[PDB]
Amino acid sequence: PTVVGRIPVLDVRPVVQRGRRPAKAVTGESFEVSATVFREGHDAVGANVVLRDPRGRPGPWTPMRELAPGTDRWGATVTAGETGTWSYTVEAWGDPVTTWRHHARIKIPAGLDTDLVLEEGARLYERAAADVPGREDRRELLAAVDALRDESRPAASRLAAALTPQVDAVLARHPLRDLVTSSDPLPLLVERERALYGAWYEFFPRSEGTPHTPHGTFRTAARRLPAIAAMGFDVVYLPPIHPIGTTHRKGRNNTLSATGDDVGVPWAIGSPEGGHDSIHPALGTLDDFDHFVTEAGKLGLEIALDFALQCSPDHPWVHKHPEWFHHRPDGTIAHAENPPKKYQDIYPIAFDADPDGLATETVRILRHWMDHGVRIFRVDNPHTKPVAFWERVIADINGTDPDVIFLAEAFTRPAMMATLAQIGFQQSYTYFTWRNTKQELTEYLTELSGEAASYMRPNFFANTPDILHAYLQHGGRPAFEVRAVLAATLSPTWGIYSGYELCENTPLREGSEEYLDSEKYQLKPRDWTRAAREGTTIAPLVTRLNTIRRENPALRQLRDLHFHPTDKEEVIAYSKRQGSNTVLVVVNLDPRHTQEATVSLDMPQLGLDWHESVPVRDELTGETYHWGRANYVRLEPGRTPAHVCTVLR
Amino acid sequence: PTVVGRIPVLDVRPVVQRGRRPAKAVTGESFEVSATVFREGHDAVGANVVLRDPRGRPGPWTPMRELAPGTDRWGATVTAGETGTWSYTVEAWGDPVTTWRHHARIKIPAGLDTDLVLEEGARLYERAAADVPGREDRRELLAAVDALRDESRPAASRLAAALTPQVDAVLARHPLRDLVTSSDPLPLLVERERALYGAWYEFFPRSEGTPHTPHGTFRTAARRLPAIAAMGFDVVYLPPIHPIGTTHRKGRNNTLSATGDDVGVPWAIGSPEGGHDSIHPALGTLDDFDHFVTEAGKLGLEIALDFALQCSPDHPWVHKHPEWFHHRPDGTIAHAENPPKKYQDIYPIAFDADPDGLATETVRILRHWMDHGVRIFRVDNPHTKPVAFWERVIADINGTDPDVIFLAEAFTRPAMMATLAQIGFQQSYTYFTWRNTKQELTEYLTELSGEAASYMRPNFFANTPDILHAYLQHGGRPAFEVRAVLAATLSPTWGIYSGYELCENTPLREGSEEYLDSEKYQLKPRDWTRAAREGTTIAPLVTRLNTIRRENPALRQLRDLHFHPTDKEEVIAYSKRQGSNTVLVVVNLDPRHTQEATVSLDMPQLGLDWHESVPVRDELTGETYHWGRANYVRLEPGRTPAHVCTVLR
Repeated sequence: PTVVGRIPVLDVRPVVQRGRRPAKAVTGESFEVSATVFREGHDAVGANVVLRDPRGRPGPWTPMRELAPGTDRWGATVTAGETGTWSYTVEAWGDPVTTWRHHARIKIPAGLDTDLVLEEGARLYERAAADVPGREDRRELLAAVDALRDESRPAASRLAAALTPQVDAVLARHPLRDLVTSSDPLPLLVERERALYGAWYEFFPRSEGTPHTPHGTFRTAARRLPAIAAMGFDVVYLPPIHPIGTTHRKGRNNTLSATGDDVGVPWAIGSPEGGHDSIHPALGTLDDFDHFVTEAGKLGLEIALDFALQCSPDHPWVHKHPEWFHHRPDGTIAHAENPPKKYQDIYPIAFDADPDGLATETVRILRHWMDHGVRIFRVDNPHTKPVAFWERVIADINGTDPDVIFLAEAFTRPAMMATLAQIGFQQSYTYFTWRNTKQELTEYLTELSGEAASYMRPNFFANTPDILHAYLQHGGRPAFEVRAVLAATLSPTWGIYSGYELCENTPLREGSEEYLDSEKYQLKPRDWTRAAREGTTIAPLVTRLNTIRRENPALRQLRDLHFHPTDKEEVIAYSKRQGSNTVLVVVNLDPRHTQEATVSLDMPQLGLDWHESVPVRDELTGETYHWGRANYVRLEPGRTPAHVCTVLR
Repeated sequence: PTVVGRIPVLDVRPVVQRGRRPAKAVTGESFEVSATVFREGHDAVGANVVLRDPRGRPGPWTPMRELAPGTDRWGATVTAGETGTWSYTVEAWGDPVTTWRHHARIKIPAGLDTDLVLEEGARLYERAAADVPGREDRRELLAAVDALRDESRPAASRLAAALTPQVDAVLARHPLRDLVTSSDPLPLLVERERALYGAWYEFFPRSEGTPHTPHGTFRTAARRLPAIAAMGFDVVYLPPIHPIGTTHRKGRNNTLSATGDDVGVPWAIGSPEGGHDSIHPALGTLDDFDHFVTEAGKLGLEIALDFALQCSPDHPWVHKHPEWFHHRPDGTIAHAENPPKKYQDIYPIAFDADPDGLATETVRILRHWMDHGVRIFRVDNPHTKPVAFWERVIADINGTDPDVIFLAEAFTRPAMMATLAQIGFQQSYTYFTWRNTKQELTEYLTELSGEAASYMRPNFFANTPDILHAYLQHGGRPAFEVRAVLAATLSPTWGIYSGYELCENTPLREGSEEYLDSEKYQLKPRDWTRAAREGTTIAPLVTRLNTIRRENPALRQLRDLHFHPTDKEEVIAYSKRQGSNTVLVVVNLDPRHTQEATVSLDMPQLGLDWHESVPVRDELTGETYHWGRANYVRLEPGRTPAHVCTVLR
């Protein structure tokens, strides 16, 4: 057997790990399948994509087109249905009708062998007709055959009868395909909508307490849920909810030794009170947690628990499973580190003495929280644990519960970041917070919306407890507005960490990305009521963004994104589409100075003629404009961070 | 089982068709094997390449290095031995020694945990020592262990004893490797030197006749062999040597109807006299051909026969195997075409009615010429025959005779050109003739010497019977000198078609690449003796180029090539290396005007310091220069096309 088939179909994409790992989609997501298709000689080829579902049932007729002239690269758009494991094949084939028509249009006017050319056409159309199930379509083709063969008629007349619009339509739907050749199938894993699309809100339940009991409980924390739901969010991500170690506990502002009342860092998991399958006693009981998860669900909120596979020194695993840790010659365990950061309060896991025990217990823990309604895990620093470990755990969990979503917090180099997504992480944290200029944002989102979208789903958190970017520190509120618009419009999954809305932007010190008085190390009560009444929260903007997302399908996808040029380096413009919905965004990335610019829309890239002028609505203000090829904008920081416009129907 | 192993080793290159087709080399050729290697956490990785021969025997220790910082991309150079099918794997591993040294150099001066760190080092070195086969090496490592453990000595002293040059050498050769992880093996087809390296000369034996018998024979044609051997060539490529059709035979200058004496085109193969397994009666007998091949071999010349799988209308196959042709409804066979060119004299083969008969006969024909000493086939327009057909034929022939070299004359689009090489063609014709500017030559050769070199071996013919480029037409002799230098120095395989040496450059007309009075359609006698005495041949330059190639290993390889900048767009500079041989070439691409320029050598890329000034010899003149970072050159067309310099050891 040969490696190339009769009609070459080569390098089918998307492909992940040479076919050893599946490409990704979610339900209702469209993406391009592509291949290099051609044949020997000078005749025309055709190609089509065959998408097969988990039952192996083929999709609709999906013809491909050459994507650029001379390139022999073909593509078609396909759309994922129900969740599960699918496959896709490209079929390539001789297109003798297109070939014949090409010669016929040339020879018949030149009067070359007209009877022979016309008879040749008749026999192709007869073969094409024999495959057509429709009776009207069959008769339409046979009718042309007869006219092709009517030797009493002028040549160019007989030919014209084979080139009519209705003949074209029949053939476009049921083409005569020569020498049909198929690629080997490639895998597609289709997961639920939330893996790609959703708004995330992170908060610390302990911070939402009372004057009498400052340490919040699940029952007091649950009072925050209506506000979070009302801001249009779908997921609440909680930092670790287990007991917290006392040994080497950190105090306020990441000080080394905690004093009497210091609450420590939730990530320092474990004490005599319990480990990863337990609730911090001050947060309440597992019953109180069930209440929190129930009350969340009623507001349309899914809970995402933090999974940090690491231990305080007081975690029971330290004595129960010592071989889960690396011990130095004096018996001690070196605390975890992400240099120059030290985590004195935290021991890292060692995976090579008992990989099976670690995997077994990890999946037990996860299934415990799953049995209490947690269907999303935010995995803490996964890149300090083995890659194959995550592959095994994820495959084990999704094997029984394929709805479970894992989010990889891997702020690391691209290789590890890529590979983590490729081995099964449904979502990835990204370089977003460090992409702030027009060039940075344009380069990075081009990358994320390109080939990487076949394996990675990005979660654009505008801030985290560990990341307060300089842009925000120096920018103030108009900077918080800008980043919110960007996150919410550039990725179908975005998020904020509580405090962002109040524009908390005081760092630990100049040149740090740590917050001052970080909530990681202390209870951090907020006067949410006062902020609202005084308008010192960008909560309404956030709410408006999530509403716009919920009303505009273009914003619930990743791959369709185009950047439109402007005459200002501070001003960035881009558009996203999904079916007939088109959103167009212009942002002033300067948080201190008004910027006026001329936005030059790639009209064809919106599906419009160059001269066309179609109306838009700015969804932030409800104000209408008529835009076209070249448009003036004037964006004043504080008044208008950006224009988030829909093209009107 | 997981797809990623304990230490991620991913995307091993070179790879061809995802591992379904082999990467290529020849005996003695070096190339880079690369992979993406990394691990979880912050500790060091190492990697190495394991090359295995046809018996499965491993090669020498081949440690890899990260190729660019932060990239996680590793590579090493490997070298092919004997011909056959080899395989290569990349091994990745934790490098705990490099990790430990890093921490030890920091902690020990800072006085952090010095006894613990030193004991940790001692235990790694003990494990490292236990793997070392050498006794002196083992003792060298145990010596360091003892020192590391000598608690009566200063900490930084104990450390230093483990960081000595001889300890390094032992560890570099026998590193302590943690958690060794291997990629799946990839295939390497190693073929003979001539598949990559060789000088080719094309001529028509019929043109070398006598005053009495103008139509040359193999016995008269053999008189040209000494002169071709003396020009330094290794291969003689003959156009088709079979009988030629009479029906629709072409006359002189590609006229439609041949008259009484017209000899026709060799590619119009077949008559009642014989087909592809026969000799044209005017060329002589199969015995006369054996004589030609014998006389060639004695001069160090291999014969490359044209294989053109196509027929004149008078070929026996036309009546013996009608199903090998497509017949129109009136029974006629459409003549072959490469539009706008028509080949009225030639019928194309149809492959879909009897693929097995065609394949069987093709390999029979090839084996017939092989039994007569032909071990190289120049395959005419392979891209108009099925890709899979060539794959099957090549795999069939190399299955029994792996020395047989196929050269693909595929002047087509890149997908087909690439695929042809990938399915087994040892050599490819290229776009060379259409790369004439510095940007064109630089872009194209960057491409050919890069990833394509894992599957394609280029044959740079400066001209062909079907290609007289405008550069040569308008350039005259100095243009012939330029293109000869470029071909001979940029590819390890190059060639010319007889007449090039005499600077024959009259086209059929303006804007044509056909020669006037093309030898394809007529006998074309040349006064070779007169040209030599009158100095109107560039034969001595050509001879000098092949001598330079034969004396400089750098010129017998492809992949090592670097382009050095110049301040003149007309002036191009590049360098090639192999072991300690370095050849440096500067060319004036302007065939009408003298060009002076400053050549700015990438000194490190030659393996030299920036300030260094190392001497050269221009092998075309024997003149010596001292070159360095910045060098003035002055190149006068007619006097000096180029500088072809060797760096003196």
